[PDB]
Amino acid sequence: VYSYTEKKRIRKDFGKRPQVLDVPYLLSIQLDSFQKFIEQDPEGQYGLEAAFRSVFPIQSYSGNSELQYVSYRLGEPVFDVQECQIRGVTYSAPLRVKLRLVIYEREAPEGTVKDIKEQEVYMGEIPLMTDNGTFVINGTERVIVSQLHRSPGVFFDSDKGKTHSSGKVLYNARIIPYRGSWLDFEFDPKDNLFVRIDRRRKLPATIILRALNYTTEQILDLFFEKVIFEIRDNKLQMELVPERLRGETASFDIEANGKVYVEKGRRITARHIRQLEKDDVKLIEVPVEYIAGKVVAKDYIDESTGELICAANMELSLDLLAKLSQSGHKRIETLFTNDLDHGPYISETLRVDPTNDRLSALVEIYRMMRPGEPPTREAAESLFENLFFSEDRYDLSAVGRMKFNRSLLREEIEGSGILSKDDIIDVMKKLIDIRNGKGEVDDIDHLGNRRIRSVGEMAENQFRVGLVRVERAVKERLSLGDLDTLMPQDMINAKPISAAVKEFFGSSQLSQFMDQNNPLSEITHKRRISALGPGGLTRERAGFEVRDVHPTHYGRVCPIETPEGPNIGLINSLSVYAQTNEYGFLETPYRKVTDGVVTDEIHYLSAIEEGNYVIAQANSNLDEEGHFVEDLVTCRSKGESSLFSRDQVDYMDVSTQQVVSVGASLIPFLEHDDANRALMGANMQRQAVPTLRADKPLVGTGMERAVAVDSGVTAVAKRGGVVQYVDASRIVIKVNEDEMYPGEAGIDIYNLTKYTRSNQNTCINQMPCVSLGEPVERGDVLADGPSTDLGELALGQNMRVAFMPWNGYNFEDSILVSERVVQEDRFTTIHIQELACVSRDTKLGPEEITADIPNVGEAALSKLDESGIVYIGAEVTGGDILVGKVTPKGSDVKDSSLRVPNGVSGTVIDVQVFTRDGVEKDKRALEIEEMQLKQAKKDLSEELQILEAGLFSRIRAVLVAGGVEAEKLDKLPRDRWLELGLTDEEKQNQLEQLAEQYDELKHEFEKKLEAKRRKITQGDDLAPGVLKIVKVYLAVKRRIQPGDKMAGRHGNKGVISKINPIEDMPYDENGTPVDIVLNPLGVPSRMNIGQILETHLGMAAKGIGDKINAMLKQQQEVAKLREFIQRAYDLGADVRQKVDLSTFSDEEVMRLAENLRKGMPIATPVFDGAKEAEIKELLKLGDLPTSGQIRLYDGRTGEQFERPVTVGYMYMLKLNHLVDDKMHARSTGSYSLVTQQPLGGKAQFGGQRFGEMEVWALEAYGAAYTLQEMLTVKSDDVNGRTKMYKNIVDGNHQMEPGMPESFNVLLKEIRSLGINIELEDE
Amino acid sequence: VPLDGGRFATSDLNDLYRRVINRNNRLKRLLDLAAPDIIVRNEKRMLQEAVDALLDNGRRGRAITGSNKRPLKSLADMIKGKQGRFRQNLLGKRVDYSGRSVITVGPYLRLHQCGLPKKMALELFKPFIYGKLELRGLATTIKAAKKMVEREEAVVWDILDEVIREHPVLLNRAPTLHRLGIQAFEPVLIEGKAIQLHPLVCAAYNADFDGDQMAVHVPLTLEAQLEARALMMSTNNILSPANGEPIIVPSQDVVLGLYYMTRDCVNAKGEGMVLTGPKEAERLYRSGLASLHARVKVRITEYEKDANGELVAKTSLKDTTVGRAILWMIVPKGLPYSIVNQALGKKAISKMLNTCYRILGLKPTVIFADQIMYTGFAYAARSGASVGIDDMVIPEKKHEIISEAEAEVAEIQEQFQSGLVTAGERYNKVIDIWAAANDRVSKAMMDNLQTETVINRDGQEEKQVSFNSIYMMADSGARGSAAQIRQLAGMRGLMAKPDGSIIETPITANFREGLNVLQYFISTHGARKGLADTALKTANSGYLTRRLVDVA
DNA sequence: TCATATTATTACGCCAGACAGGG
DNA sequence: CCCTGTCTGGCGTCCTCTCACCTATGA
RNA sequence: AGAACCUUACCUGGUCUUGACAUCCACGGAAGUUUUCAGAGAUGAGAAUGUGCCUUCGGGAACCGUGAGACAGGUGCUGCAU
Repeated sequence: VYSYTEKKRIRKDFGKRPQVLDVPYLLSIQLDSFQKFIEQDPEGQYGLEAAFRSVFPIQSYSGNSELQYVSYRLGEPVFDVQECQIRGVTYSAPLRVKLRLVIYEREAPEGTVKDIKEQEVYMGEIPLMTDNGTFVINGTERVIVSQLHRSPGVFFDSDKGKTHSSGKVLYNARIIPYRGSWLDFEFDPKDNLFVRIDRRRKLPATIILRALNYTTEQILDLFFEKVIFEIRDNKLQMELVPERLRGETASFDIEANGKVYVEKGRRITARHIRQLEKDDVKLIEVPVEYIAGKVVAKDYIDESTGELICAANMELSLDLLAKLSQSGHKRIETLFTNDLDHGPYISETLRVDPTNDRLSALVEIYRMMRPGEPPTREAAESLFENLFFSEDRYDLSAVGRMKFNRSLLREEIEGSGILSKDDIIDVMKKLIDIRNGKGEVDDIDHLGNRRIRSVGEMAENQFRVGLVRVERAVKERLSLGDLDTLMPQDMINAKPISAAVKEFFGSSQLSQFMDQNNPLSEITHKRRISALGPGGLTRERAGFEVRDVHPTHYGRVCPIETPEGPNIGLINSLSVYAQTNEYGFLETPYRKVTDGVVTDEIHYLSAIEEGNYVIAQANSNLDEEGHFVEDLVTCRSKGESSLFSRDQVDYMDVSTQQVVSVGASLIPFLEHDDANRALMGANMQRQAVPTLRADKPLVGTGMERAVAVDSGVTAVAKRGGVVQYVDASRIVIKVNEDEMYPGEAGIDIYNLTKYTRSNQNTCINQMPCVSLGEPVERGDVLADGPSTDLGELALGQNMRVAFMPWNGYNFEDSILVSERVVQEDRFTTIHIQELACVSRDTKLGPEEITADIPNVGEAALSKLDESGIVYIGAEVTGGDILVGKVTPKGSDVKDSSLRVPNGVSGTVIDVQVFTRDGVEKDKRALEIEEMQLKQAKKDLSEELQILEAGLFSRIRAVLVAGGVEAEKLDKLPRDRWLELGLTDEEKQNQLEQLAEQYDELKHEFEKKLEAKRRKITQGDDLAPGVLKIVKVYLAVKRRIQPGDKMAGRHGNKGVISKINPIEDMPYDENGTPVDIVLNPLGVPSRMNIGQILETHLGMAAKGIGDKINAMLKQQQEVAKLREFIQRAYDLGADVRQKVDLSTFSDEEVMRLAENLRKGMPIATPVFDGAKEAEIKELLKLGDLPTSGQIRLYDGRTGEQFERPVTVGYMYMLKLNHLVDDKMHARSTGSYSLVTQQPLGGKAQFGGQRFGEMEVWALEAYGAAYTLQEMLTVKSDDVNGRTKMYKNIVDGNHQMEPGMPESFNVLLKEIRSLGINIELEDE
Repeated sequence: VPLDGGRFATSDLNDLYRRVINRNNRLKRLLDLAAPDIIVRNEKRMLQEAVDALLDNGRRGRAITGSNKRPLKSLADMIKGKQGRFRQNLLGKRVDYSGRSVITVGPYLRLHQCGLPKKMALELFKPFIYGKLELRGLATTIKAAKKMVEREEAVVWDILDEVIREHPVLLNRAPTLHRLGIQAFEPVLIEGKAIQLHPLVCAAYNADFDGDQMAVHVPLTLEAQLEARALMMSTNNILSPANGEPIIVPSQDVVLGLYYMTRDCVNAKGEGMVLTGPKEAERLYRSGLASLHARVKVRITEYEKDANGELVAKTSLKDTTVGRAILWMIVPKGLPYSIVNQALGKKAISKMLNTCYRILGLKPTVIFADQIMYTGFAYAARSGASVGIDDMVIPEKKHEIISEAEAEVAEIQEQFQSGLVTAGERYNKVIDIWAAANDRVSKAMMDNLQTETVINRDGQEEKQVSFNSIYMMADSGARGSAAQIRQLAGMRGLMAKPDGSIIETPITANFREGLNVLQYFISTHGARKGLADTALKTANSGYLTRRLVDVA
C-alpha cells in the first residue's frame, strides 16, 4: 500500500537488506532540547523549574522575609513569526512568573508570617523556537549549534613523552566540575604528588589532605600498608606476608622453622612465595641492616621521660633503633615502599610539605588562592569549605557524578553534587594505582568521555546566570525593604535576565546565522556538533588528535562530512540514526542479538557501552531467519574490527546508512567514491542554489524524502482529507471525519510563502503540487518548497553528460556546456536583494524623501512617483534611483538617495515602509488604510458565510430526526431556517447545537472584525530612533555564463568554460546532442569512481524513461504500459520494493507513467546500493548498449569519435559561487581615513591587496619600476597619484614617485613613543 | 569617524590618551591640595600604569579593556604583529588599477596573451580611455568623457581596443609562492566575466579551474610596461628558477592526445603502406583511408645542424606510424626525428621541449609549445578517450589470492590458539602476508591492464600494450600512477589507524567492487589524517618561506 | 545631560632565554 | 661554582567573500 | 458660414433670488413615467406608479425637494495690464 503522493512517482528502490528501524525525525536534537527547556515538568528536572528551584525561596540574612515561588508561564507572542521577520523584532515570549512574598515577624523560623502578597510578575522575554528548529533573533533567522565538550568527572591523563626531556612519564588527574573550581593532581619527575587548583601555583598535594583534618598518621594509614617489627628475643623480628617479596633481591638470609628457605643473592620467585605460604612463614629474624633504611608509620614517645622518640614519616638508623628499643614500644610499624609496585610517593610528598597541622595547611592554601590580602582563620576556612563542599559554587552535575563514580569503579551512579573527603582521596588513590601499573589512562577523543551541550542546556545556564544576579538584587532590596509599601517589582527587575539571555542568543560563538540556501543545508546546519565555543578548544591552536576520527565515531558522528580548511574535524556533523543520551552522550541504535537469531528489537548504546559488547556489521548475509549464513562474521570488539564466530555476538548494526550523516548519505554510490571526494561532495552539496525548475534526481538514495519533509520547507498536511483549492492565496483542505474534531467543524488553510528572501539571497518559494479535489493523507506533502519536486529533494538538475576531452575547453576541471542548457533556463536561478534606505537626522535638520532630486536632471524622477520612492516592478539596473532621500543644507543640497548598486539589475518585487509616523504626501498612507480596512471585514464575513453555507447544509442534513419536511424547511432564506420540536427518544439537539455555532460565529466575527479595523487603523508598527525606514526588494535573475561553478555529488568541481551552440555538441547516432561534457582525466587521479556508476545508472533510468515516453506518446492502451512498468519494477535480484501494480485502478498506472516519462527514478542506497550486474541488466531492459558507452559523432566535423565514449545522466548542481558576484575592477575611487591606501572589498569599491609574497615575487624578477609604482603611485602617495592621473590623461606615462604616506604614518607612530626617528642628509 | 548611525566609533588610542590626561589632571590637583603621601603614591602609580598601558599595553599585568572584555590596542600594537604597519601597510599595500575574477580556460590563446573581460577592461583602463578620447577631439572636458564611458557608447570600444593592444597586464594567483606566480600577458578582450588563462601557464600558477580566482594589475608607467614585456612576460618564463626544468610542460589533456596519437597497433587501416611525406600522412588520416596509429614507412626530411650554425638536410625513410609523421609536421627544423619516434608520455614530451630549448633557442620553443598544445587538444578531442566501468579490469586471480591469504591467516591464528608463536611475531607475519598478497594482486591487475589487448594481424595472434582508457591515462603520465590505478582495480592495501600502527585486516575490496561499512571507516581514518596534515602543514610552509626571504 | 574612571577563568607546543638551587 | 629544573616570552599561511554587533551611570 | 420665435447680447412688461449652470453637507422623498385648471407664458395648485446595487440596521451611490451659507453667474469695464 502507498499514500497518494507516493503513488505519483514511486522510485525504483534497490537495496537487499530489509530496514528494521525507520529514520528518526532529523531535527530532534534542537526540538527535544528546547522542549526540555520550556516545559512545565514537575519533579524539577530538567528545565526552567530547575533554575527556579535552585534560586528560590530567597531569604535574606535574617531579614524576616522570604520570597518564594509558585509557578511560571509563557504568554502568547505578540508577533507571529512572519511579521516578526518582516518587522525586525525577536521572536520571543513573555515569561510570567508567579511570586509569593511572605514577610515574617521577629523570631519566626517556625512562626506564621505577618503578611503575604503575590503577583504574576514579568521577568525578561525568552526567544521561542520556530517549529523548524530556528530562532528569529533580530529579524534574521539564527541557529544554536550543539557543542561537544569534555564531560564533568575525573580524567586520568598521561602526557607521556614531551616533558622532562628524559622519557619519564607523568600522570595527572583532572576533576572537571560542571560549575565551579578545577582540581588537578599531578606527578613531577622527582616522583612527588602535587595539587593545583584552577591552573594556579603548584602545591604539594598532601596539604589538601592536611586541609581535610587528616593528621600524618591517618594519611599514612590510607596510602600505605604496615609491616610489623616485633621486639623479641633478638634482632627485632618481622612479620612477613610473602606477597611483599615479589620481584626483589634477597639481601639477607631467609630462614625459619630451623630451615634455610632462600639464601642471599637470588631474587625471590613466586615458587619461593608458594614455599613460604605452604611452610606458613610469617615471623623471621632480620639483620640490623634491614631496618636501617625503612620509614616509621606512626608516632612513638618515650614513656618515662615523656618526650618524642620519632615523628611519623621518619627514616630509621641504628641509633634511632637504640632510642626506640630501650624505651618500651615493642611494635614498630614501617611503610612498605615497594620499588616495583607500591611506591613511596605520598611519603616523599610529606617530606616536601612545609606544613604540619590543619591551620597552616589552610593558610598556605589561602595564600595560594587569593594572594596579598592576609590569611585569617575565618577567611581561609570559609574559602576552603566553599571551594568544593558547598552547593553554591561547586556542583558536579548528574553527568559528573556518574562519570566520577564510573571512573572509580563505584557501584552507585547517583549521589550528591559536591565532593567530599573520600572522593578526593579516591582520585589520589586511583592516580597512584595508575602510576604503580594497575588501571590505565583515559583518552579524550573517546565519545563516552565527551558530552553534548544543546540549546536547552546552554540557554538554561545563561538563565541561571541571570537568576543569580536577580537574587543578589532581591537580597539587596529586601534588607533595605520597608513593609508594607512595596510589591514584588520594586525588588525584582526584568533587566538582567533579558540582558543575559539576549547576550547569548545574539552574540555567542554558537548562536550563528543559518546557512539557508537549500533544504539540505538548513537540515544539516541544525544537526551540527561543534567542538568550539565557550569552554571548548579553539581553531588556531589544537591540534592533531582532536581533528582526527576515533573508533567511537561509528554511528554517532559522520566520518566524512566535516569542512575542509582551518577547522576540520571540529565542526563534525551528527549521524543519521544517532539520538542523544539522557546524560547528553551520543547513543546509536543496535539490534539486540540473543542467540543465532538476530532479533528485530533495537537497543541504544553509547561508546562506554559499545566497548564491552561485540557488535556486528550492517551487511552480513542472513537469510529468512536472522541466522548469520556464515559461521564467522566481521564485528568489532573494543574499537578493533576483527573476525568473530557465528554465535558470540550481542548486537548488530541497525541499517547500513547509520555511519554517515544526512549530507553525505544523499550521495549515491558513496561506497565507490574515495573518502576525500565524498567529503568535498557533501560540503559542496550543502552549497547549491535552488533552480527555477526543480528536477528529481534520477539516481538518488531514497533519503531525499525524509530530508525534504523533515526540514520544514514543504507544507506537509496536518490532517488528511480532500481539498477545496482556492490556492491563489492558500491551499484549503477539507478534513475527513475520523481525523476531525467534534466541535470546531474545521478545514485546514495552508499559507504558501511566495517569493521572498532567504538568508543567502536565494529565493524560497512554495508551489502547490496537488490539484483540486484530490485526496491527501496525514503526513503527506502539499506544497513543494525550494529545491523539492513532489516531496523529494531536487538540489540540482540531471543532464546528459559525455566523458571525453573536447578541444581543450574542459582542461583541468572545467566543464563544457551546450546551449540547450542555457536556452531552457534549467539553471536560471532567482536571487533577491533587500536594500534599506533611511533618512536619519544626523545634523543640520532631518533628511527628506522627495523626488525633487537636485543638480541631476530628468534622470532622477523616473522609476518613482510624484512624492518620491521607486514605483514597484520595473526593469531597474545599476545607477538607477529607488528612494529619493536627500536634505537641503547638508545651493548646498546633495544626493544620498539610495540607488541601485553597480552591476545589478532586477525587478522591485516588494516595498516595505513602517517609516517615521508621517510618510504620506497628502494621502497614499491613509489611501491604502481604507483598502485594508474594507479587506478585513470582507474575508471576515466571507469565512463566516463559507462556514454558514456548510452549516446551513449541515442543519438540513441533520434536519431529518426533528423535521425532514423538505417543503416545510425552505421558509426564511437569510433570516431563520429550523423551527421544529423533538422531545426525547434520540438526542437531536444538533439543531440547537449548530444554532449556537452560527450565533457565536456572527457574534465573534463582529469582535474579530472589531479588532481588525483597530489593528488596521494605525500609523505603522516598528521601534523608535530610526525615522525613514524604506526597504526595497530587488530580484535579479541570473542565468549561467562562462565562469560560474557547477558540481556533481561526488566532488567533481568545475568552472563552466565554454557555452557552446547546439550544433557543435557531440551527438550520438540517434541525433540528440549531449548536454554537458566533463573530463575523464579527473577520474583516475581523484578516485571518485562513483560518478561513473551514477552516469551509467542514470543513462539506464532515462532509457526506461524514453521507452515509457515512446509507449505513452505513440499511445498504447494501458495493458502494455502496466506490463512494462511491472518489468521495470521487478528487475533483478532480491529487493524490497517489488510493487503491487495491479491495484492501481487503471488510472494510477497512467498518472505514474505521466510522471515517469522524463526518466524512471532509481534509489541506490548508501552502502547497500545497486551492484554492477543490475546496472547492466537495467541497461538491457532499456534498449541501450550494455557497456554504458555509445559511439558519438562530432558536431564540428560530422565524423565519428574513435573508441566509444561514455554518455549518461549525472545530477549536476549549481553552487552559489556565481561569477558576477566575484568580478571586480578598480581604477580610482575612495580610500580609507587613517591610511592613504585604497579600501578593501567589493561592496566597498576597492582594489586588490598586493601582499607580501607578490612583493617578493617582483623582487625575484628585476621589476624595480613595476614595484615602485605598485607601492607608491598606485597605492599610497597622494601627490604621486594625482600627478600620475593627470600625466596619464595628458598622454605621458611617467611617475613622479615621492614618499608613501603610510611610512610617514609609521614615523609618527614610532615618534609618538619616546623614539626619535629621523631622515638624514640630502 | 562615526559609523552608519548617530554615534562615534572611537579608537582605542583615544581611550588611552584620555585616561592619561584624566589621571595627570588629578595628580596636578592633588599636588596643589597637598594630599598625604599614600594618596599621591597611588595617584602617581596609577599614572605610571596608565602611561605604561598607553605605550605597550599588556606587557604589564592583565591588559586594560573597554568593550567588552577584549583589551584595547595601543601604539606598540599599532607597530608590531601581523597587522601592524610593516606587514600590513608598508610591505603589502592595497592597489588601484587592479581587478579580480574567476578564471577559465580559453585554449585558443597563444602563450603570451590572456583573455580579459570587456567590463574589467573598461574599468581598469579608465584614464587611458580618457586620454585617448581627449586626443581625438570627440569631447572637451573630463566630465564629458566620464559620462561617455558611464553610458558606454558605441565609440569607446574602438578606443579600448586601441589602448589594450601592446599593453601587458600582470596576472597573479592569490597564493603566490615563487616568481612564476606573477606573469605578464597581453589582453585579448572577452565577451564574458571570467579571465581566460592559457592552459600551459596553469602548471606554473598551480591553478586548476575548480573555482580559482586571479588578480590583474596594470603597469601604469612606461618603464613598467617595458618590465612586463621584457622580464615578466609569459614567454620569458619557460624554465623554473629552482632548477633547469621547463615549467611550460604540457600538463594533462595534451599528453593524452599525444600518447594516443604517437602510438601503434599491430593491425589498422593502412598497415605497412608507404607514404611520400608527412603531408599525405595527414591527408590519409583525414580522408578516412588509414588510422592514426598504423605502422608505415614514410619519407621524412630531418634537418641536422651538424655544421657551425648551418642546417644540413637529410631525408630518409623511417619505419614509423601515421601519427608520428603528423606530429613531425609541427616539430621545428633542427630536432631529429627520433624525438617523436617513441610513444611520447609526459617525461618524453618534457625532454622534447627541453631539447628544443637547448638547441633552437627561445622563439621556436615558444611557437612549438603552442603547436604542441594545439595538436594535443585536437587529437585528444578526436580520440574520444572516455572512462567506463568496464575499463577497470578486475583480475581473475584476485579471489584465489585473497583465499590463499585467508588460509595463511587461518594457519597463523590456529598457531595462536595453541600458543606456539608470540603476539608481535603474529602481527608481523600477518602484515607480511598481506603485503605479499597486495603485491601479487597489483601484479595480476598490472599484467591484465598493460597487455590485455591481443589482436591478430594476418594470422595467429600477437600481443601488444593495451589501449585501455585508464591504462593510457596511467602510462601517459597525464593523471594517475601505479597506486591509484591499483586502488581502482586491485585491493587498496592495509590502511592505518591514527595510532600510527597498521591494521592487521586490510581493505580487500577496491572501488569497482563496493566497500562495505567498516572498510570505508578505516579509509576515512587514513584520509582525514591527510586532510588535517595539509591544512596544518601549509602554515609552516608559508612561515618557512617568510623566514627564508627575510634572511636573504 | 555631563563628567566618573575599571572587576567575578582554566583545555597549545615548541623553543630559546634568563634564574635560583645544589654537589 | 657548573649543571639544572623551572618559569617567562614569543613565534605559529597567504589572497578573497557573506552576515551580524557594538559602556553604564542619572540627580 | 444665414436676426420671424430661437439666435440675442437690446427695449417693454410679468416673474426668480445659493439661483438656469457646478461642488459641499443637513435632512424630506427612489429617480422618472403619465395626465388636470388658471396664466401671454414663466409658473402655481391636482390624480397614477416605483423602493435597484447593501446593512454588530447612527444608513448609503445615482435623481428630485427645502434652508443655511461657502459660492455660482456676468456677451459688465480696461485689447493703453495680458
